[PDB]
Amino acid sequence: TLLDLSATELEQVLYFSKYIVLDPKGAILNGVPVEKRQLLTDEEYRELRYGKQETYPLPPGVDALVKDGEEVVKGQELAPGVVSRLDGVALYRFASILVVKARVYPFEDDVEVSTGDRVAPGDVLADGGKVKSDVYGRVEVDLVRNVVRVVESYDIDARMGAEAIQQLLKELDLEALEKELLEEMKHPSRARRAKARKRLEVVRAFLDSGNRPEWMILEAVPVLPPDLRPMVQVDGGRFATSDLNDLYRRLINRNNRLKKLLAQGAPEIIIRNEKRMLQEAVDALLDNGRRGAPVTNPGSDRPLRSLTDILSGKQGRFRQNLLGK
Amino acid sequence: KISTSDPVRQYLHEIGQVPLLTLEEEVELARKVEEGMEAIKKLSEITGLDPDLIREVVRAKILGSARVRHIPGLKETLDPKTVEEIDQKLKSLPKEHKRYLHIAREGEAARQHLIEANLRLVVSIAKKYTGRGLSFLDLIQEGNQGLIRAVEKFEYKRRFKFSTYATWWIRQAINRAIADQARTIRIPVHMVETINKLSRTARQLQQELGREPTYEEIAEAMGPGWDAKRVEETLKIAQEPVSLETPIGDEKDSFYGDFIPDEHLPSPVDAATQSLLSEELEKALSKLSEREAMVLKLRKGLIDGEEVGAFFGVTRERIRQIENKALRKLKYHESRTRKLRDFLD
Repeated sequence: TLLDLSATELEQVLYFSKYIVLDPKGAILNGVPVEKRQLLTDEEYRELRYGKQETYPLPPGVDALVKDGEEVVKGQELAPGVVSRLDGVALYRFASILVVKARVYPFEDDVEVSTGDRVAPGDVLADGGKVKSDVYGRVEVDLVRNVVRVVESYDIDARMGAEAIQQLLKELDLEALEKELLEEMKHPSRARRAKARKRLEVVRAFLDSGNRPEWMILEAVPVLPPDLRPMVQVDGGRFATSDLNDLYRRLINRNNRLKKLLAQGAPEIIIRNEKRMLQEAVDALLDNGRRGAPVTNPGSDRPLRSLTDILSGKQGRFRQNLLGK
Repeated sequence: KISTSDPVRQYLHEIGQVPLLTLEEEVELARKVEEGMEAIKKLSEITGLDPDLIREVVRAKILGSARVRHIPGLKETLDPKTVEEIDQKLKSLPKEHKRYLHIAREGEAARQHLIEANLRLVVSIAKKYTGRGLSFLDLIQEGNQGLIRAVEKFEYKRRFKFSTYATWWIRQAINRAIADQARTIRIPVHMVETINKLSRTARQLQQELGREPTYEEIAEAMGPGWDAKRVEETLKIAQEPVSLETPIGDEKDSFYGDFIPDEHLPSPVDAATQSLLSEELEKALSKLSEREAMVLKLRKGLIDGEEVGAFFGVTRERIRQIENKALRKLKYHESRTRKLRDFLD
């Protein structure tokens, strides 16, 4: 409601999985300009940062009609058996061939720009000011074939998860959206004006009296007291503990495994995979069941109790559910 | 939607798009990885900088901007001013040493690439250590930390491929997680492989008797030092906790926690006890000679407390003297005005 994002599905889209919303700016196109607040898929996103990449086979024993650096021809058969997509150069280990969308800037004198630097048209690449890069994108200084290829992705803030929303949430000057809505409110027709009342309500209270909205995103999870989540000696050797402790472990373990995954090195499929798990866990202790239901282990396919629902059970609709001293 | 399928779709999509060509593709990445290592070490040599900083400064430029250094690791490395200053020194390295960062940058590039391509291998592996007490996703990911461990020690010089190598480094990581995390009360990897053998041994025993083995039979079957006292205990520690909050009696609305009494907290009866006890234990303490009464009162009542070391300067003959004479005068008058007689607790 506050952040104008499709209230329901636009969030679960970026929130729990990877559909990245372009946060500040992203110069390279999709066909159109930078989608200030719009969301894109990892497939098209992938198309946005490396550039374009399509590798293809060779029957046991055939030779390619193109050389090592001969720019692949837009719409050309690289080798007998395959038909490669448009912008590229042709590469090949002794089976398949590989296409690349960034243009080759052959250098013979040493390349001093380093792999990774953000580049804009002009940024030195190699052989002094002789080899200048004319397109926007990252740098890939290959030295087998002495060359400097410049990928076309300019820095596009594609981000997903509570990270993305935390940003968006800090950047809003509610007083702007207040005035902006006050006028969207009274002037246009009832369709877009109505939904604006609803959106002006939340923003009004945030500002009115009380606290500011950046806090809705959690980065520090409060832990309930211990004596309130006992560990006790039952009978014989049996120990009984508050369900909460099994959720807390989850969180703690995932949070830790996360850190260790960041430091060890970071294949990003693996970091998001866990950042998700982590999120789910952060939910679990708070409120279980609004999404997926946690179960310790076979014996009780019984939702582990959770803070949220402990409080509720207190005063909620049932005959007096758990009401009475 | 359902968190297993989109991740599976996620990396299975990537192994499909990037299956690693048997020999060649792994050969290149692997050798590139090792040249990164050497590069980094020779970099540390010429820069006087540690390898932890080279691995991380080269990781920053290849894997992520300020963003990744600031949030993951709090703040001891200014990502900009610090990382770019590091990059500086690397540039200065003439044609000669510069070649090593250029190599290091790919060294890692190649690294991540191989880890991506084999995420399939993990899931296929992880798939079988399913019902151990760990979440499919949790299992998959510690197995993942296992494949990374593998990438660090894989020596391509030794012709064998990363497949058979990742299998072992992965199964180890997984098994360790399962043991170390699966339970509420932590239990070391020995009690774990210990208890698993008990249950294993059990199943085999039931195959014969049609009698759930008496602990006598489990001791035997297990081996050298197994006795009843051992199996019984292990079967107790293996007994995981009971959920403090279970549906009790008729399932209606009955939580288990209401039934458990309190044991530190002094029920009113106790508050009354220690009231009189201290009130009148304090009356006796003041009316007595402080010399050996306070000695035994504070060396037994204040902090924990030794006869000779109990009295200040005066030896043991005056300790025993006043201790035993004051203690009895105190007890025999307390005998007259029976206040303490009714054994307080």
